[PDB]
Amino acid sequence: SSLTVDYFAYPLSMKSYMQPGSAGVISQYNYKQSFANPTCRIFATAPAN
Amino acid sequence: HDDLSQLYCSYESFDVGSGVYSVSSFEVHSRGQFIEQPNSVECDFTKLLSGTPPQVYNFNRLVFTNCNYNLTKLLSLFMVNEFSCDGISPDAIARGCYSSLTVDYFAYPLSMKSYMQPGSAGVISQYNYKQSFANPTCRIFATAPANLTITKPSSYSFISKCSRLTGDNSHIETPIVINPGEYSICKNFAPNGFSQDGDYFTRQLSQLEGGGILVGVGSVTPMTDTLQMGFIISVQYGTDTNSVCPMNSTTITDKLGVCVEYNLYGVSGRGVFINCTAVGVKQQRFVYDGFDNLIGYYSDDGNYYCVRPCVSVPLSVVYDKTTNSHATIFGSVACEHITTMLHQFSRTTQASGPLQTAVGCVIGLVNSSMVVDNCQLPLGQSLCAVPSSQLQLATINYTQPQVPTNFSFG
Amino acid sequence: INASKADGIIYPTGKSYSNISLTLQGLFPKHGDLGEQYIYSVGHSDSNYLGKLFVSDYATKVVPFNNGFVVRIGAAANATGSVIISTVQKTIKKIYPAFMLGSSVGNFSNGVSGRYFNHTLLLLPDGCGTRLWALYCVIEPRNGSYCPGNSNYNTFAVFDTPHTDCTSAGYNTNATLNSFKEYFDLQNCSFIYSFNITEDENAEWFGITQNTQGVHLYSSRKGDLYGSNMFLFATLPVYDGIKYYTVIPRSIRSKYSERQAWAAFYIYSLHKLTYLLDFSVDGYIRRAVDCG
Amino acid sequence: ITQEYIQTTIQKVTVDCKQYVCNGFQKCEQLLREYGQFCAKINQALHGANLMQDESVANLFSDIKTHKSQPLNAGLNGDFNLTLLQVPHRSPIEDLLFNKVTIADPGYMQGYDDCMKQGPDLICAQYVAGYKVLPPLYDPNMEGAYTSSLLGSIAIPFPQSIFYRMNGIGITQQVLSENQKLIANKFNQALGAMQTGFTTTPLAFSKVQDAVNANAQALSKLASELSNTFGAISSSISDILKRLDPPEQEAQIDRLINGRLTSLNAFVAQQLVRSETAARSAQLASDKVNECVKSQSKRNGFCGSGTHIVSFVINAPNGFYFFHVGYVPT
Amino acid sequence: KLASELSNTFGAISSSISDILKRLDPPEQEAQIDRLINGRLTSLNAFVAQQLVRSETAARSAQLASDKVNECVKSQSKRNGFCGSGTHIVSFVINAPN
Amino acid sequence: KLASELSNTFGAISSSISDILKRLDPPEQEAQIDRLINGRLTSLNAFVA
Ligand SMILES: *[C@@H]1O[C@H](CO)[C@@H](O[C@@H]2O[C@H](CO)[C@@H](O[C@@H]3O[C@H](CO)[C@@H](O)[C@H](O)[C@@H]3O)[C@H](O)[C@H]2NC(C)=O)[C@H](O)[C@H]1NC(C)=O
Ligand SMILES: *[C@@H]1O[C@H](CO)[C@@H](O[C@@H]2O[C@H](CO)[C@@H](O)[C@H](O)[C@H]2NC(C)=O)[C@H](O)[C@H]1NC(C)=O
Ligand SMILES: *[C@@H]1O[C@H](CO)[C@@H](O[C@@H]2O[C@H](CO)[C@@H](O)[C@H](O)[C@H]2NC(C)=O)[C@H](O)[C@H]1NC(C)=O
Ligand SMILES: CCCCC/C=C\C/C=C\CCCCCCCC(=O)O
Ligand SMILES: CCCCC/C=C\C/C=C\CCCCCCCC(=O)O
Ligand SMILES: *[C@@H]1O[C@H](CO)[C@@H](O)[C@H](O)[C@H]1NC(C)=O
Ligand SMILES: *[C@@H]1O[C@H](CO)[C@@H](O)[C@H](O)[C@H]1NC(C)=O
Ligand SMILES: *[C@@H]1O[C@H](CO)[C@@H](O)[C@H](O)[C@H]1NC(C)=O
Ligand SMILES: *[C@@H]1O[C@H](CO)[C@@H](O)[C@H](O)[C@H]1NC(C)=O
Ligand SMILES: *[C@@H]1O[C@H](CO)[C@@H](O)[C@H](O)[C@H]1NC(C)=O
Ligand SMILES: *[C@@H]1O[C@H](CO)[C@@H](O)[C@H](O)[C@H]1NC(C)=O
Ligand SMILES: *[C@@H]1O[C@H](CO)[C@@H](O)[C@H](O)[C@H]1NC(C)=O
Repeated sequence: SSLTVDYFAYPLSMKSYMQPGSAGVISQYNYKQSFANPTCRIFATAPAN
Repeated sequence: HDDLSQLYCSYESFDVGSGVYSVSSFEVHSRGQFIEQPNSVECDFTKLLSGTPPQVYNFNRLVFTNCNYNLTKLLSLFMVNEFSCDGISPDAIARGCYSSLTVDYFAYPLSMKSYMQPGSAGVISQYNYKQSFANPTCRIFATAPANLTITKPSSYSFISKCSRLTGDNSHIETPIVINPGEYSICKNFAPNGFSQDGDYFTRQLSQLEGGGILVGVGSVTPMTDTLQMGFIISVQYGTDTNSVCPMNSTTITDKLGVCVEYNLYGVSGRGVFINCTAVGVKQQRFVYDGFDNLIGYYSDDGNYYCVRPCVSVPLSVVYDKTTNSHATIFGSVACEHITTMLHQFSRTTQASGPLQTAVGCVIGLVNSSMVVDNCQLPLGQSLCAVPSSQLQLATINYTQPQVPTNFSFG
Repeated sequence: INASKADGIIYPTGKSYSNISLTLQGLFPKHGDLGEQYIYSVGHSDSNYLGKLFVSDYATKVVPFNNGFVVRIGAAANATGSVIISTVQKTIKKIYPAFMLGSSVGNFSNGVSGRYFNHTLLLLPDGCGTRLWALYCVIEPRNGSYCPGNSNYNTFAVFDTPHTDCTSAGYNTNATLNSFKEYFDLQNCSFIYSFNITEDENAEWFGITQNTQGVHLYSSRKGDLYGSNMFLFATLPVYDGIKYYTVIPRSIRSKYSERQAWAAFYIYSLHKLTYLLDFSVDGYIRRAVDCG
Repeated sequence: ITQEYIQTTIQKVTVDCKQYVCNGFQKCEQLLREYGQFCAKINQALHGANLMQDESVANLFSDIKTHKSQPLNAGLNGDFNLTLLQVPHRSPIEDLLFNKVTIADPGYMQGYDDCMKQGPDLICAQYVAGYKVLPPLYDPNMEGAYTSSLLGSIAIPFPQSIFYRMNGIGITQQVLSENQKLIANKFNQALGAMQTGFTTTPLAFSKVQDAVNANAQALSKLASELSNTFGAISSSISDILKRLDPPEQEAQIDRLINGRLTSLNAFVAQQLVRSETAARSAQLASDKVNECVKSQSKRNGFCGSGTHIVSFVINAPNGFYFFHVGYVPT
Repeated sequence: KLASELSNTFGAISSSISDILKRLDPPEQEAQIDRLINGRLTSLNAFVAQQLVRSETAARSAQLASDKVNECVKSQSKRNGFCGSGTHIVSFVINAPN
Repeated sequence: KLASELSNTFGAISSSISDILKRLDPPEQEAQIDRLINGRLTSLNAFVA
């Protein structure tokens, strides 16, 4: 019925701060993932130039 | 909104039969806080934060009890790679309190993360470290701070083989595998780290030991640019009176017999605190029952408090469909508890009057002291509700006082 | 061991129960277990001058630690008993056991058993019965004379001299520790712990277990005094797995005129058993059932 | 005198499904939003069972109407001593039966306040687990009236009807007339022997205790099934909320929800079959009253051993207790 | 009850197998479908037990109905209260829905 | 019924505890034995009723 995408520049070294049980500053002040809908978090590399 | 609206929503129909229905009870909100926290000493993390970390087979263990620590500082120091947790989450560790905290830390390359997975068949789970899952645990891999007191060792090393030779020719090979959470017998060959990739060690075991020949081989991985560390943490909850809390105290004397939210020396929950006669051992701060629930508490003011769970007032609704009049029964509750205490119910219930019957307090029934033989809305204990403008509270009574004269067929 | 008297029961930590009976799994002694009886004697003193040390073979024997052990201390006190070295009826006093626990054992230069290697846990009572020492040091034998570094070694023992250190002027805090230091050298001590003990003639229960949190020390002195329930009073940071323990023979150097009778303490092994513990209104366990 | 107990009523229990499953937690209630129809079905089934039970009890006790009795005298009517079965609103034998049976008292008037004030039972577990025990249809002062009217239903006073019932079984008028005093004293000893009959080794008292224990076992199962973890990390939603993360929290709370809903369904089925059995037993008790008590039965073994003479019925904790006076040669 | 128990999710993402198959990977599809299978099998077992109890009760009540017919319909009953109130004259039986 | 309910898997990889201990790691062993435990307890409760 709908598709909602949140995208942002994000290093792959800080990838574990996006896990749902994290206690770091990313889950507290930057972005917390919501699980009210079937959701998926994708870490990717942008196309080069 | 009101009673008989919950009845309509529960039956999912705008028409229901006339009768007495037990609708859902109310929601209980905490009317205060009971915080009782001591002035604890900072936990000693200086061994972790100063000095060279050891290798995986010679890991250091830190056990914290009855202390307060700062999690934000420790999380800011370490650059955390992937973590895996089973019975807990890191946010739950940063949120609540627990009886003990056991941390195992070592120097561990980030390229060997898969060898610490629970189903691993490599040499790390066999001779170096095996995670134990008796308690809720987290397995954390992180990068140490660069310019701080933590210093890089020479290299990463681990035990590649650890076996016993026997059979009167040193030809029978039997590997010696470690237990979860325990050290290795072959860790005494090079406790500070192996020097070469193919270091071969031999030792004769005594008679009180297995009695064979101990053979131990250790591999060496080159040290990376930054020091990478592994952490195997664990928590316990109901094993100590004092708790470990990551980084105000109120009194329960003004609020007794009311549902409050308590945080008593790390034990958190909700309940009703009343004065009680002192039972159980005093030096154990908490009294439990057969189902491991808090039933008592020894406070700092020298008063034993009996702890009860927060209760909801039961509700029953009388309904008459023909006259569209309804009544409300509070089952086995006195009217003084409706008026004075609580006063949190449905909207119109919070706003004839409250009458005390043999089945509890009722609102919406006018007392008329009338007597009927039977009715369609019994309330229990020989009580009844008879519709008229509104329902009237009645009672059921018995009446007890033939030569055949006229024919009659029944 | 009589489970109907709740003998050797370690109380649960962090909580208590009142007027209810529970089944629990923990570390309890087996019902009807005779255990091992250890007797501490008085040294040879023919004239009212000291002499040799009268000990037993406790130091040579090495016992597996397994899940721990529980010690019954001073159950024969307030009773007329014989001095071990002689036949003299005296009132029995209470003596505290001395332990040596480690993870690896071998031989001395003689070839006799003993010689705990690397870090060794020592539980030495001191204060003439009013202090407990907990040490975690590397044990290194001293050479020369009867010390275990020269080739005539017989046994090692801990001695006390009551007319020097049990006097009313003061109590020597380092009596048994200095007696122990004459046999071995203490190097690389991880911790030294001191616990104060009140002087009384009451029967005591002592327990010691080990898990991932360290070595746990239990005593009936803390909590259920005038009873048998044991409560935790210390958690030593000994994380290497203890495999063996040895009862250190403790012989007192007392004169012929001032001899004394000392109780025999009993050590019972702990097992992973299920027990039905009966908690009273005051919370202490007064009777129990060993389901096995 | 042989003693027979026939059950007529079980305890009426209604369960608040939301309070039982979730214990007032917002996350559990949000997860239970998808299971509201099952909770509604549980409440509707239990309400229907309790309603049918109330209708059966009313039909059983509707025998006061269209039924005439006669007043009786004090404890001695004729030469027969009837003070044990007569009200001074319960008879002394009814009080003796009720004191020897251990029943946990359900407070119907102010039991909630009593359990709130209490410090160190299942009646107080009612409000912490989420179930409510409904009061019975009739106050005991109506059951006592029913039993007293049945005692009255034996013009033609009690000794004359007793001698008529003895004359009907095969004893002539002369043998009854010359031994009236012996019959009266033997009846008095038979009535006085009822004091020692309230013992576990008689069957009927064991059946009374079995009914009380069955009600207590139903309440105990309902209370103690809340401690099942159902594979979760804990049986308490508070521990799950304090120990886990939002995506993993719903899995454990849903496991608890499914286990508690299945247990509630099993409890509902058990209550339904227990209520049907109690209704059939109440019909059996009404037939037994109509045959043994209101008249004399000529069939052997139905109203006790020997030859049936007269039967007396009194109230019980969950039914009727019968005292079948019989004839036995010796 | 038998028809409405098919709407129970039993902890799955949906109570429909078609919604499970269109939303998930096979290693999770098998898990969700196994959840649904176990729930429906347990509910069917409960239904079977309830039907057995109900049918035994109906058989016993049918035997009681036959006894009542033989006592009150084909003959006059001298027993008090078995067939109606007061004394018994005659009885008539008709069919009912069950 | 009592004998044949012991062959149900209740969603586990096997109905045998020996097979579970043979094929699985302890964190999944404790998760898969618990399903068998809960299913057999529920079946025993139904048998008791
Ligand atoms: C050996 O004899 C001594 C004699 O003193 C015994 O010590 C005494 O033991 C009794 C045991 O009941 C103690 O009484 C208790 O005192 C406390 C505190 O006053 C009180 O709360 C209790 O209710 C109880 O009355 C007594 O205090 C204690 N006295 C001393 C000086 O320790 C000892 O138990 C005997 N030991 C053996 C193994 O027989
Ligand atoms: C836990 O540690 C953090 C970081 O060391 C502390 O936060 C610092 O507090 C000082 C004093 O208020 C400030 O000058 C810093 O700017 C803070 N740094 C950060 C990153 O916030 C925090 O105060 C400590 N917690 C407690 C309870 O003392
Ligand atoms: C300790 O527990 C016992 C048993 O649970 C309690 O004894 C009961 O007391 C009540 C009230 O007097 C009686 O109705 C029961 O018959 C007793 N049961 C038994 C088995 O004796 C005793 O009161 C409790 N003591 C407390 C709470 O101080
Ligand atoms: C990584 C530093 C660990 C230092 C060891 C000391 C204490 C650890 C104990 C408890 C906190 C758990 C932190 C889990 C990792 C954070 C992951 C994240 O927030 O994404
Ligand atoms: C990648 C190694 C070679 C795999 C292919 C060869 C043979 C297949 C047979 C058995 C594989 C069992 C080990 C599986 C991986 C172990 C990983 C670890 O222990 O952490
Ligand atoms: C233990 O002691 C032995 C010899 O006593 C020594 O070789 C070994 O290195 C020691 N192990 C350590 C210190 O970890
Ligand atoms: C230690 O001494 C015992 C007893 O003499 C002997 O059996 C054993 O072989 C010795 N072990 C070593 C390693 O010397
Ligand atoms: C609570 O009870 C104790 C003991 O019964 C009593 O000493 C104390 O005064 C009481 N406190 C209050 C506030 O009632
Ligand atoms: C109703 O009123 C009568 C007389 O005023 C009184 O006797 C009776 O107790 C009242 N009923 C209630 C429930 O208060
Ligand atoms: C154990 O203690 C009970 C009660 O103290 C006692 O009756 C019993 O005899 C004791 N057992 C033995 C073997 O003496
Ligand atoms: C033991 O006694 C000494 C001397 O009085 C005292 O300084 C010390 O604090 C005591 N130890 C404890 C743990 O109380
Ligand atoms: C009838 O019995 C009671 C006790 O059951 C006794 O007190 C009373 O005296 C008896 N009546 C006569 C007339 O003896």
